[PDB]
Amino acid sequence: VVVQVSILAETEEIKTILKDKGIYVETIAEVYPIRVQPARILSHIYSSLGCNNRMKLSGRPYRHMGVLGTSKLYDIRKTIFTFTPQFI
Amino acid sequence: RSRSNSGVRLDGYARLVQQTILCHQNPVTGLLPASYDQKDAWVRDNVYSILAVWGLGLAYRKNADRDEDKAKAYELEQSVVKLMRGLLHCMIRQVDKVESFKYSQSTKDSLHAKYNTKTCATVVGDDQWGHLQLDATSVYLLFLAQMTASGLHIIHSLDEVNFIQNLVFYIEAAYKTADFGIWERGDKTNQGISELNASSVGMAKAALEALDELDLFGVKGGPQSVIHVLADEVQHCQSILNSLLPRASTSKEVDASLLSVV
Amino acid sequence: RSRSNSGVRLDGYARLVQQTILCHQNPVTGLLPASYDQKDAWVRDNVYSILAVWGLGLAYRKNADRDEDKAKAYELEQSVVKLMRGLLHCMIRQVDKVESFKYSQSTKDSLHAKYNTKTCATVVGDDQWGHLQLDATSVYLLFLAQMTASGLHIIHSLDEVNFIQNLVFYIEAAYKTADFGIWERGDKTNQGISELNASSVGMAKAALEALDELDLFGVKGGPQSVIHVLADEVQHCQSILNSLLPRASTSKEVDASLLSVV
Amino acid sequence: DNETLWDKLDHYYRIVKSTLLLYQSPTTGLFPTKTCGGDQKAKIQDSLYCAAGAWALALAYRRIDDDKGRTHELEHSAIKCMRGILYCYMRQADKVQQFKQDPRPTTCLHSVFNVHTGDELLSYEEYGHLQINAVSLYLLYLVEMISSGLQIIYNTDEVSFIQNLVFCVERVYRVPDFGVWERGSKYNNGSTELHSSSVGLAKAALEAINGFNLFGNQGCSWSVIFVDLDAHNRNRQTLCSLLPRESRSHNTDAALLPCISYPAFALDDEVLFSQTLDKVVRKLKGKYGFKRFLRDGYRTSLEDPNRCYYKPAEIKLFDGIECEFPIFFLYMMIDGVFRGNPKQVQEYQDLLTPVLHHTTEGYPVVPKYYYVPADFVEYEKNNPGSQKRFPSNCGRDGKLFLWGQALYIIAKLLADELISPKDIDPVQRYVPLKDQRNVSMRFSNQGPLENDLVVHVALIAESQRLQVFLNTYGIQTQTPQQVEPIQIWPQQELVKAYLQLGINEKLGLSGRPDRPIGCLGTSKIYRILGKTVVCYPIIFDLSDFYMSQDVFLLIDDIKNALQFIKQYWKMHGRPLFLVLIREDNIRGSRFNPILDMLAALKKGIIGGVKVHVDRLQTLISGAVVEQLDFLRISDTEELPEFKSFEELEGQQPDVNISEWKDKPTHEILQKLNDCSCLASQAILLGILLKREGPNFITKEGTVSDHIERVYRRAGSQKLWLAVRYGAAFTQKFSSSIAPHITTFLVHGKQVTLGAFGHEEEVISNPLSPRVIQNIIYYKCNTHDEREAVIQQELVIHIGWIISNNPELFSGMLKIRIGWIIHAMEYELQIRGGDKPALDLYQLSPSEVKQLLLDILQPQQNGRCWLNRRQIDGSLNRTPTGFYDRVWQILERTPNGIIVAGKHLPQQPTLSDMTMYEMNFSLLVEDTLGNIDQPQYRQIVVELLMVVSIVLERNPELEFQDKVDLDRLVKEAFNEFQKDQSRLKEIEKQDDMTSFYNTPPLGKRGTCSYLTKAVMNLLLEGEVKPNNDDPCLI
Amino acid sequence: DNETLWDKLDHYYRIVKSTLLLYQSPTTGLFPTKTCGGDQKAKIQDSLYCAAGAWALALAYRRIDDDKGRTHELEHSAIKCMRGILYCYMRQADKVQQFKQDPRPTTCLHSVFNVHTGDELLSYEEYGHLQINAVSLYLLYLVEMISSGLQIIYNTDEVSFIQNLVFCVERVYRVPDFGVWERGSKYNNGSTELHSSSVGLAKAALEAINGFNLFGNQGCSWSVIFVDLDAHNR
Ligand SMILES: *C/C=C(\C)CC/C=C(\C)CCC=C(C)C
Repeated sequence: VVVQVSILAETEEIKTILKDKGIYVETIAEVYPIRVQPARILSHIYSSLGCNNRMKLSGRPYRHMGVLGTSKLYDIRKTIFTFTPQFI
Repeated sequence: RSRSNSGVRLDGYARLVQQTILCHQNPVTGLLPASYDQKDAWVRDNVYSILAVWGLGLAYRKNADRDEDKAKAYELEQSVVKLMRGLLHCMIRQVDKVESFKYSQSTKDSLHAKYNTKTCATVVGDDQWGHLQLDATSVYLLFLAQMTASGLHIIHSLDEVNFIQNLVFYIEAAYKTADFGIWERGDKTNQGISELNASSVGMAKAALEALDELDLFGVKGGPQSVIHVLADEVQHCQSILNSLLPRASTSKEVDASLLSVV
Repeated sequence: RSRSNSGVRLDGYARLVQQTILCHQNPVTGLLPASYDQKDAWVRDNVYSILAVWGLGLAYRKNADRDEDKAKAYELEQSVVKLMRGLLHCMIRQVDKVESFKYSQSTKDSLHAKYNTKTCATVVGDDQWGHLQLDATSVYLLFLAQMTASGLHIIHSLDEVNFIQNLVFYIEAAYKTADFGIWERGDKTNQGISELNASSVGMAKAALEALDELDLFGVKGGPQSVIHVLADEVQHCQSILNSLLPRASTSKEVDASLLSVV
Repeated sequence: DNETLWDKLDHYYRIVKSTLLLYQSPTTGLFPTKTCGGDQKAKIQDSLYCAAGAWALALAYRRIDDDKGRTHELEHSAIKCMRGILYCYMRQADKVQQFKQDPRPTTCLHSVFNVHTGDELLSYEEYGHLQINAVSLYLLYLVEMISSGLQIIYNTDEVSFIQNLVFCVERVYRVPDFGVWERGSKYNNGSTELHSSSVGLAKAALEAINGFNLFGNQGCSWSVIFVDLDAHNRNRQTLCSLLPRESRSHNTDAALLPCISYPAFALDDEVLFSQTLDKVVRKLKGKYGFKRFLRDGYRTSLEDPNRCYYKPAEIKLFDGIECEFPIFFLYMMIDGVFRGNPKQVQEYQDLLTPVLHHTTEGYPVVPKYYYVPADFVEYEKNNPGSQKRFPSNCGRDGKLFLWGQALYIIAKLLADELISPKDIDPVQRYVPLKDQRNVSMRFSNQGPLENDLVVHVALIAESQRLQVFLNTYGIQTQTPQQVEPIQIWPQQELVKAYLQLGINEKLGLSGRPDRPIGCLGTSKIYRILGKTVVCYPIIFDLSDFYMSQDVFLLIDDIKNALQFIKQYWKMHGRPLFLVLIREDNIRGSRFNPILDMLAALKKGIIGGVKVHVDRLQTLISGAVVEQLDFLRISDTEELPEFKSFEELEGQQPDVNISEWKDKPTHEILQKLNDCSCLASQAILLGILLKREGPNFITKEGTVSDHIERVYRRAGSQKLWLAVRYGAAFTQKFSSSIAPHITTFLVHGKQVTLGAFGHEEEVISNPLSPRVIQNIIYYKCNTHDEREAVIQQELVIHIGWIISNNPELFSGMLKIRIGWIIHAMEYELQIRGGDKPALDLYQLSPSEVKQLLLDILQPQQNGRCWLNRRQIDGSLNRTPTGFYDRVWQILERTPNGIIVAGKHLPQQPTLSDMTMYEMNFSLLVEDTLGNIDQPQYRQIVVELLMVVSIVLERNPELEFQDKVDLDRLVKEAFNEFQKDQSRLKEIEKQDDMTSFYNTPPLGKRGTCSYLTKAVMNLLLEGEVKPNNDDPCLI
Repeated sequence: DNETLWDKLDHYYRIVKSTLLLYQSPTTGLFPTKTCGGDQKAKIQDSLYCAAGAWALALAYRRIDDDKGRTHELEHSAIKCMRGILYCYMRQADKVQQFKQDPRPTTCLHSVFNVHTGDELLSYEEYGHLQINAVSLYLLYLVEMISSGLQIIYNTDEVSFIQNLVFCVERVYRVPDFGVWERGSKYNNGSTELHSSSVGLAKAALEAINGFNLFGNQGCSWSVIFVDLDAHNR
């Protein structure tokens, strides 16, 4: 399969250097309402899966998931979520 | 008007299955003892031994146009769910042990492969036997997924949903964990050394993939009953699967248990 | 769990009856033709030809513990009821004939032995054939009694009760009435000469002894449906057979049709 | 009241035995119509009730263990009639096969039989035997008695005939009938009409007989009757459409009472039930009973008994003197007991007692009808309900009304609480306000007011290349091969399997006729020969018509089908709507729309319909799956494996029609090679099939399949010119058109199919697919064969709108599609301006649909009022209540209305019709049909409206002379002309254009001009003083 | 009251999930008598009524098509509780037989069990386990739920065990028990008396259990339980 990549810049000044190089990228604010987070936030929010306090199950242990996990597109509380790969 | 000849051969298989597999089905728990000498029930032996009942029930349900055919198919599918719920109760009676295995990938926190067939209880202690067989729970989860996909309602509530999810959590790390394996003896030397066995991790990969995005409540289910699998763990399982095949483990040039994964 | 070997051999028997007798049953009226060449229906051949259907029905009703066995038993029993009620229509469509033959025992006022297997009508006239056969109506009445005792519900109204009683009076004087008989030819000469053949009188006695104090809706019946037979005519019939046997008629030293009587 | 329950039943025991069971035919079990007179006539409908009367007492007799054998005497009294009724129908099994294939008055089951032999008595010419209720009431009663435990069906051969009896009843939504009173309508011309009472009974009959084992408790899978859900639904749709009217001629009929209650309870809508009810109660109730219908001449003093038909003007003589039938009081008494209100039992008992008669033994007698004597008909006409009526039956005369006698026994037992309503109605037909979980009976799990059904939709891809391509855009389509247990079948394939249902060679019945299966049928899941079957709906078939390859049309065809399933599917399990995506859907720009509906289909709601998207294996695991055992009971386990769906592994026409049609030389064949357009060879090979025979050969082969291959080629590549000539010169029909015309016509919307300016055929009553085929192609249009192809397009599109937007087609009495094409094409001339406009034969079907929606929308938008008047006038859109108001205009006008050479008189129009009458609407349209210029017609209706809004508010002004609207129209225009001449002196003379663009309402609106015209003409007559309104001056 | 009936049913769903279904034992499906305290006390009658409430909510939810899995969740929670009671009893099936042959307050099935193991917790001397209201209510709720479509009894061996439970229940007319209040009587002497409540519950169970196919519509002759007519009459 072909892999889609959304090249992103933190601030407008990093976006300007890429634009000077002929590169069209968006900021963390232009991508909004789509929200961009690191993979650690993914590992944390996935620990609420399968939790049952009466059954004393607290979800998954903190585990690093590779590029496969961050390349899926997630909807958390009706909000589009994209998580950046952990190698960054 | 009359039953189909396929039905005739299928009642023949019914007598065969009844006299071989289903006649030892423990009433109270639905489990199956290994033999008259070995009066305990293993997870993997039970899950593999109930397959016959599944096949016979699905075969009858294919021609379930008459009341007695419905009855035989129902009998077999509900014997399947009986065994699998008995095993689910055996596993869920030991929830703290799965919880410990989740964060501590130790051989002392692994579910016992064998349980008491008459009370859904533990026969032997955590150290009297080699109990870490990540291919028993693996095949259990795989066939749980397959029976849910095939019309069998096994799990009954959201507590079981979270337990099965935390059991996927129990099995998701099978690629990076050594287990005593399908043959309950660990390495080649048989001296208490657990090893990464190909059959175990392949069964884990199958359980992870097949159960991914599956409604444990069946068709009549909701978002609370879909159990989620990360593709990352199952593909790591696949990766070390090719990297380790055609061998069965580091000390094992070949095992016929690789037939369970190929 | 499975059907007994009696059930399977009965299914073979049912296919035999289907292929042989029941597949010519005219759906509209429930009667059977003689052959493909002769299309019409004799009441004697109709009453006798469903004896196998009756036996199949009772045999299935003995082991009717399942939906399909129950349904095939119902189909056979009510096919029998269909034929005997269709013949009841054939007989009641000549109620004037019954009333006339009750008083004047002539061959020209007799119920036809043959009826249109498609419309419950008389294909031929009162003189184109030898119609007065007091063993065919006798076998009809005897089997009607036997079916009502075994639980089959054939007649449905009190008018049918009255027609059965007027048939009783139709068969009452069979001991003193000459008829063409079982072979529709009268005496040995085959010249339209009706004679007192023993088979007719014996079947008359059998029916009369059958229809005595017999509630004709069956167990769900009352005084209005008792068929009343005077034993005087019954014993006269017995005396005439005793005088006749082993001869079947004055013109015949013995006829094998006495197997329908002995 | 210390009598034992033995005593009260013995009271009722007598009545049935003396008044009904004495006269039951001993031979055929039938009940004769005439108790005395020697008549052999026995009717199907009434004989059913007589058996039910003994059945009702039989259930009361089930409460005694000491019944002295009475229960079996009365239980099997019903069986004797039903089996005799059953026996009569086979006797005519040859007719059943004919009626199954070609529903017609001359192929139907008979209704009257010899009571003593069951032989046919009156032929089709003598008696109108098309009475659906009699067959439907048999099926409804047959399951009703079987459920209580009576055994009527005896062998599997009777199962096939009753199964075939369902196939006949399945088609009563479109076959007209004479109805219960064997008259057809009030005119009694022998013309058949669709009746709600007859149609409702079949819906109730199909509801109860669906899945019912004819063998009772002693039955298996080979004795169930299968009912086409689609056929029931089309019958269900017709019943609500016709109601609260019984038929076209009948505004309200007291024969609707058995329709909305015992025996049917066929209406699952309480409100409709209420509106249906009062029109029966208000307009037909009387002291002596319920009149059959308004202006009923049956057994009336002003009727000649010798004539079997009534004169068209003889109908008015029957007004106010209709015979009152006491039996319909007994019907209401059962209604009181069933629906739990006790008064209705008493108030209708108090009316029954005075009209009740008695025998010599004191047994009460229910008269058939009460007729007003000829000596008092004038007084009865002047003041209805004031003159005594004489009973048709009185007792001691030898005449008894068995159908009324039967209802008397049933009603009293329920009134006396000797039978509970649940016993006498075993297959619930009356379900109280607790209306949930009834199969095929409008009560799903949600009930009668919630319809949020979640439909199970599985995505199936045609080819493996497609599913990867669809997956690359986020859509997850399973594929045929992937699902081995599940075999996917064409809808035409389920037909072959269904030709084996009810097959019996002994009676010579062929089974279910070869018909398309609708959305509801394809919504179920099937097991044929042990293989699991799921059928994709017919809306995915690429053979019936050429509108299915257009993605935008397929976009809505899914949408309305989903709406159709959501609202009509009231079964236990969730329906399965398989979707099939073909390559032609994806190729080109057509990918963009299909993806969106697929994406919205993923979301969970489409078209307002909640959906559940999952794999086919998951979506089938536990649903109630339909069983196809009749393919196996005949031991046809080796029946050919049915062919499952198989995975697949630019200018305007340079050749004008008149340019080369007029060309005499046969060189045009060389032009075919010379020309390169796809639309071209659609014509050259088209004329080839006509000029030099049907199956001539050419370069590729026989010309017959070239037009077909061109059509196959043309539809895929979407040059819709060729796909229209190709579909026209090959004379193809869409099966969905056949009941589309029925649906329009049961709404009261007259259908005519003929091109503008060419011959048009009036379809007053619906016809069969065979007949409409010759009308579509052969006899109507011969100028252009492609006229039918566009003609055949909208009647499916109109069917789409009439369902999704019923209000949009309000105000038009008739939908003349041929004029709609003229309207369709004319607006493009307005749309195109000073440019060669787009050809209607070049637009894709969605553009034709969207064009249809745009110009038939309500407030036509941004149209100079000239264009609104062109569109509305050509569209024949009349104001709501226009037909009602012209009746009022026609009421107080002595000299009627003249419109462009036609004359609408006050008489015999007023006497022969009613203000709400449907027949009157045709006449006024016939009066206005001569208006050639469409905007003149719309001006005529506003003038006709103008006088209406004038006359009803202005009750003093009446016309004196004739009302010629043309003179009224022009004089308004000239007085219009002088004012605008005063403004700018327009030099155009005799040009209506300045009038049409003028708005109806405004400073100087067309209405203001028109009312002045009508004000003067009214003012040229006498101002009548009112007795009601005194005059001050 | 424009509230959509989904919100109305979601109110009771909340109540059930928060107050009733939150405490269901994952291992046995039983509902402990004490929600807090760590007590392993699980009463058969208590869990039976809890399963009845969950089943009633499921019956309510059955009327909405887009249930989000709540009908299945509640139906099978009730099924889980009913099957846990069955498991607890077939663990004592030897006492089932020994009660069948000889009913006695020291031969009865236990009316309380360990909520987290399903094993016996209080012995005969400690607790009065002869409560016919337990087994009779079990049979009654079983037949009620199977009739409603709750597929509870699984194989013919459960059929045999339920029939032996009917055998134990048929004897109640002559078995004095401690009643629904596990006290026996007013005097609290540990003495056994004949209770109208228990015999009535057993009569209702026998009436409903009689001729009932435990497999629901999905069953044949070998899943029908037969009840002694005389015993129920007595
Ligand atoms: C009392 C009745 C009279 C005076 C009839 C004449 C009246 C008119 C002519 C005026 C009617 C016109 C309008 C009411 C708008």
